[PDB]
Amino acid sequence: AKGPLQNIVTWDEHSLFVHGERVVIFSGEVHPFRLPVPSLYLDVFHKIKALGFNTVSFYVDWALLEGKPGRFRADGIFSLEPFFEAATKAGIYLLARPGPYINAEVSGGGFPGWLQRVKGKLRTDAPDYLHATDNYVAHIASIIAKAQITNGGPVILYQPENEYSGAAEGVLFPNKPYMQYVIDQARNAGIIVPLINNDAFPGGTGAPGTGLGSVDIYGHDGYPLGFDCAHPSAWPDNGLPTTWRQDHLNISPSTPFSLVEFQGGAFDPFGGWGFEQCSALVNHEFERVFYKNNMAAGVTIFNIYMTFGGTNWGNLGHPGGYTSYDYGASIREDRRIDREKYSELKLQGQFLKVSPGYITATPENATQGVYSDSQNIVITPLLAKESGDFFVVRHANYSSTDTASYTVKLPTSAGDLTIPQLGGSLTLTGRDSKIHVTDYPVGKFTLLYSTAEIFTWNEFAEKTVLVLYGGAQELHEFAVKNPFGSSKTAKAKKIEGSNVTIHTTSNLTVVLQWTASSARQVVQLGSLVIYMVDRNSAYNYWVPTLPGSGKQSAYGSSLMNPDSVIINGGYLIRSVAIKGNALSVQADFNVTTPLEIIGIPKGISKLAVNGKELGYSVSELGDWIAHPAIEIPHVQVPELTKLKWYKVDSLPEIRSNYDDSRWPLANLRTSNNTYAPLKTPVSLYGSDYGFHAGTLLFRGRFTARTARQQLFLSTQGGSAFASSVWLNDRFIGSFTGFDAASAANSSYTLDRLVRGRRYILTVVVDSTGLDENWTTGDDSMKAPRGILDYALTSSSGANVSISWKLTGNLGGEDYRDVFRGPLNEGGLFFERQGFHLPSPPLSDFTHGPSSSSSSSSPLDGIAHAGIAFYAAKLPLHLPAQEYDIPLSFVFDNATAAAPYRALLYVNGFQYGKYVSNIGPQTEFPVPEGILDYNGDNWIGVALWALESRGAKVPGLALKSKSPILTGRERVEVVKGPHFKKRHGAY
Ligand SMILES: *[C@@H]1O[C@H](CO)[C@@H](O[C@@H]2O[C@H](CO)[C@@H](O[C@@H]3O[C@H](CO[C@H]4O[C@H](CO[C@H]5O[C@H](CO)[C@@H](O)[C@H](O)[C@@H]5O[C@H]5O[C@H](CO)[C@@H](O)[C@H](O)[C@@H]5O)[C@@H](O)[C@H](O[C@H]5O[C@H](CO)[C@@H](O)[C@H](O)[C@@H]5O)[C@@H]4O)[C@@H](O)[C@H](O[C@H]4O[C@H](CO)[C@@H](O)[C@H](O)[C@@H]4O[C@H]4O[C@H](CO)[C@@H](O)[C@H](O)[C@@H]4O[C@H]4O[C@H](CO)[C@@H](O)[C@H](O[C@H]5O[C@H](CO)[C@@H](O)[C@H](O[C@H]6O[C@H](CO)[C@@H](O)[C@H](O)[C@H]6O)[C@H]5O)[C@@H]4O)[C@@H]3O)[C@H](O)[C@H]2NC(C)=O)[C@H](O)[C@H]1NC(C)=O
Ligand SMILES: *[C@@H]1O[C@H](CO)[C@@H](O[C@@H]2O[C@H](CO)[C@@H](O[C@@H]3O[C@H](CO[C@H]4O[C@H](CO)[C@@H](O)[C@H](O[C@H]5O[C@H](CO)[C@@H](O)[C@H](O)[C@@H]5O[C@H]5O[C@H](CO)[C@@H](O)[C@H](O)[C@@H]5O)[C@@H]4O)[C@@H](O)[C@H](O[C@H]4O[C@H](CO)[C@@H](O)[C@H](O)[C@@H]4O)[C@@H]3O)[C@H](O)[C@H]2NC(C)=O)[C@H](O)[C@H]1NC(C)=O
Ligand SMILES: *[C@@H]1O[C@H](CO)[C@@H](O[C@@H]2O[C@H](CO)[C@@H](O)[C@H](O)[C@H]2NC(C)=O)[C@H](O)[C@H]1NC(C)=O
Ligand SMILES: *[C@@H]1O[C@H](CO)[C@@H](O)[C@H](O)[C@H]1NC(C)=O
Ligand SMILES: *[C@@H]1O[C@H](CO)[C@@H](O)[C@H](O)[C@H]1NC(C)=O
Repeated sequence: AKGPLQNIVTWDEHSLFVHGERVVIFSGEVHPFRLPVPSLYLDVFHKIKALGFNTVSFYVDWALLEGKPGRFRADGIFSLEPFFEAATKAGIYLLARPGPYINAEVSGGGFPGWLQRVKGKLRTDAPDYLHATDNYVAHIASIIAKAQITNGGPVILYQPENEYSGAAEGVLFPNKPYMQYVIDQARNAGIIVPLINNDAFPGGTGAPGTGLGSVDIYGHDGYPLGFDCAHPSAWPDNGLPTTWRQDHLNISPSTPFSLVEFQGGAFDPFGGWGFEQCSALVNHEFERVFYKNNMAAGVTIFNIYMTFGGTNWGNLGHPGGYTSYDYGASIREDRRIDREKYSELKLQGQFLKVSPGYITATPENATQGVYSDSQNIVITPLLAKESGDFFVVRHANYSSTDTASYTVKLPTSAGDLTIPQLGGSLTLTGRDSKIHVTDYPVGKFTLLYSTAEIFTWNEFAEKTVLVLYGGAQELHEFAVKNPFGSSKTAKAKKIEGSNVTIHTTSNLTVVLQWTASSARQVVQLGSLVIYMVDRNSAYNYWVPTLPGSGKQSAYGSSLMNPDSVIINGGYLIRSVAIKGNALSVQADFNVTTPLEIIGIPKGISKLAVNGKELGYSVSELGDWIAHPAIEIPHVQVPELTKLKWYKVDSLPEIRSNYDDSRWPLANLRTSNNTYAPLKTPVSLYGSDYGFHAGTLLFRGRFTARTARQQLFLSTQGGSAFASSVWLNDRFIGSFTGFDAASAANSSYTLDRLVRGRRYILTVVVDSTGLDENWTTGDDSMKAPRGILDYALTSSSGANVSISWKLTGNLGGEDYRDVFRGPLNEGGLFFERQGFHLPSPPLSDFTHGPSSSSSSSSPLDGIAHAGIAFYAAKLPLHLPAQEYDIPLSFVFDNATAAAPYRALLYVNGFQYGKYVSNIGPQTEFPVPEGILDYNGDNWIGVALWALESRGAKVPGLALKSKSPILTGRERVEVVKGPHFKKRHGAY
């Protein structure tokens, strides 16, 4: 760490500077590879920009971009260019986090499965590991380098590595040569923006001052609330972080206090609680108490992990999670922004971006009974000589759901005051926290104090507007230094409301008291207009920024205090633009509402909403009240059970005529897997043969020595895997799986054999992904998939040899679907043939009447253990131009039903792994873009019946959410290749 390499993005003890402007970086985490629809990145960026955020943080997943060693590929849905372009179009900057290790609840933590064949320890300077990363970093860091702000792009910060924060016993840590090699790779590829790290906790690793391997800005992470979604109302003792200001001063006082990942939800395992329960844990209450507690410590680079989670499509996830990555985040997996936590987060983002005095105020120790007589609240001051103070108030027991009555005694430029000055008590209701301010600048005006929270303010050409809010029934008071200019006759004017009271002192400080309610109060003081609302009304206000000019026009006039228009109403305001005398608004509506526009730019006299001009009413304050057309239609979608379903056997391997001459031989007598030394005479680890994704199959030949033999089989597929075994066409048994099992020891009897005859065992082993590698020196990502051990013995105890063949996805690292990437397909027969792709060869399938013995529907299923694949055309004709209509596939989980596993495919993309006996996911959202809302789709369901009774899907339906009338940019269908007969398939 030796200072900035450029002068566009710089820093000091208090903040980043971008183009010379101090800024609070308020960022949301988005992972481009979890939303493979390029034209929807702008939708999510619009939703994050509207929170008041200025930045997005993103991972890149190496395993998707270098599935074949030596062949980096970031094209099509894997290109970052549409992601960068959308950031520029939205006016969002980016923190790039390309790893190589990212963790991220993705398969291998980002490491491609061929790292199982690297002997050295991962995330160390073992040269076989280091040099295995070089091609990926050279390519991805040069892509990121071109997108830097120094080249006119959105990238302002780069993170090397990920939570490099401790190691296994005996392993060098921190390994400074390792850390510096990782930095050098990025610098050598042209990264010149500052480097920021993300220590898992405040351990000091890589901080400035630590020499070799140090980054520019020390960052760390925090997930205090934890992940016990089992008990969403429980906030445990000592869960609130109380040491981070002092830890920051101890570790890196020269750089901004940075939380590079702060909890925005929780992951959820197989057999978990579901993301709705996680969103109830990490809810709006969590945000206002815990996020304001980070403001109490002066955070000025603050990223919320996750803000939009997306989906672990195409097997990209790790075994510790399932298909959904909704995360309980403020933006749902289907991109809806109806959770209350979204609107609460917007209040916080909009506050910070108009409050530059927050940056240079000094956070001090938390206090009790100092800034209030009350001991039942804790107050943390951020103090400044003249630029304004901030006071973060919480219950002393941070978990408390009680209501507290209090007053405060705060320092001001007019001396210390007990507030309310006009009588009465403030209220702090359960799991709330507030920021009170003193000497807060509002343009030319100054708030001597305010107990109500600030949503936004701006100086418009004819008035200054300030929007303040409280929770309902809270009494609040604020005071404005003489707002009347040289006038010694001017007075306050009540415009709306009958609750606000106003008292003016001899020096013309105006003191206003009001009790928040659903009825807005509005008072005009000179050219200052204050709108006083309750919190639930403030949730519906928006502050879109007015564009500048040129390529960077969407970044507006500045990052802090930008030129803006204030809009009351709407489910989303995406943007505003001026053209001539017209203000054009892009907006989404999920319910009817008026729109009230506050702060009309000079010279503008026309209004348009989503391209349609409309009139408006003008208020005495010059606000516009408009009533755009909002029709929310009934939507009908096709019944999946009435589609024309086609079926194909996807376990032809067990039929006596099956030829496996094309299958890879499992004949490697040694392995480079140093984490799981071989127990078997040949490797039966998928990754040793190039198979890293999805289900594996093994075929073991033996000659019977006795009529009865005993088979021991140890399989490993990752948490919640399963495995099934046949002897020729005879079902032997399944390990049916559970949340806590990543491997299984099974024992089976192979009876009634003909001595001297050859038999073939077919063993199917699912994989739920490769494990993460969070502890350096513990090569846990190298945990293999397949058969760990076996023993076949005759009835006299003799050992019986087995010779093996195996497969995963056809081609292995020479994977067949370059468009959908290296992990989308597993090894099941239908996948290997490409039968999951659009327009499959229906002559290879069967069709027959549902509920008949010739049924080809997944609703009728199969009457024996085995695996079938079902395909159907799903035409959709929905009004996607005008409406955002989220669609999802829902499986009915019938309590008494034989266990099965299913895979969901939509136009060739795998969009769901359903595990009927483990759960918890039953609803599988699929985005527009992957689905064609005005054309033919192909839907696929694989059904793996684990028990000899067989299985069926009890119910399968397409579900829609309420249509949202939308002003988004149009969604283009992703052009995934259709089926084509594969040469060399088996
Ligand atoms: C449809 O519908 C249906 C109905 O009808 C449904 O179903 C269902 O389902 C469910 C769910 O899935 C289920 O339940 C489940 O179950 C399961 C199973 O059970 C069974 O088994 C068991 C076990 O066993 C074993 O073990 C033992 C001892 O060990 C023994 O004894 C035995 O033998 C066995 O053993 C074997 O195995 C093993 C394994 O492999 C081994 O080890 C050994 O050696 C051998 O091998 C048992 O126990 C049980 O039992 C019991 O029960 C029974 C009944 O069944 C009975 O009979 C008995 O007696 C007794 O009683 C059985 O058997 C299980 O597992 C589970 O459990 C859970 O849960 C509960 C509650 O609920 C509890 O209690 C427990 O404890 C557990 O827990 C857990 O989980 C939860 C949830 O999630 C939580 O909350 C908690 O906390 C815990 O957790 C943990 O674990 C897990 C696993 O388990 C995981 O996952 C986790 O983790 C994760 O997470 C966390 C958060 O929280 C985090 O933190 C972590 O992380 C980490 O990591 C990362 C990365 O990776 C990093 O980064 C970071 O940093 C950190 O953080 C993660 O990982 C934790 O760990 C349950 O129970 C049931 O069953 C069913 N039912 C029927 C009727 O079926 C379905 O689901 C539906 N579907 C849909 C689609 O929806
Ligand atoms: C169209 O899109 C809009 C978004 O633009 C969607 O609107 C959102 O819809 C969601 C879902 O319904 C709403 O969230 C849920 O809100 C309910 C209702 O509570 C909220 O509103 C009432 C007013 O109607 C407030 O009084 C509530 O605030 C009190 O309670 C909360 C605790 O629930 C507390 O934190 C507050 O401080 C406040 O407490 C004060 O009053 C209470 C009650 O008297 C008093 O006891 C206390 O002492 C204080 O005085 C709150 O703002 C809420 O019940 C739901 O929560 C429960 O579920 C979630 C899990 O989902 C848990 O996290 C939570 O802990 C509860 O168990 C939700 O929060 C959301 O507010 C709403 N947003 C807006 C902008 O309207 C529409 O749904 C979309 N429509 C369609 C058709 O698509
Ligand atoms: C801090 O406040 C919380 C919330 O009021 C308290 O947690 C309650 O604790 C009681 C007694 O253990 C439980 O029966 C309730 O279920 C809890 N409620 C919640 C929502 O979790 C807590 O005890 C207080 N802790 C301190 C240290 O006094
Ligand atoms: C095992 O590692 C050696 C280097 O010692 C390398 O030559 C070989 O290619 C590796 N095997 C596999 C199949 O990757
Ligand atoms: C399987 O048994 C072996 C002993 O041969 C043991 O080492 C291993 O832990 C067992 N695995 C599981 C999942 O029980």
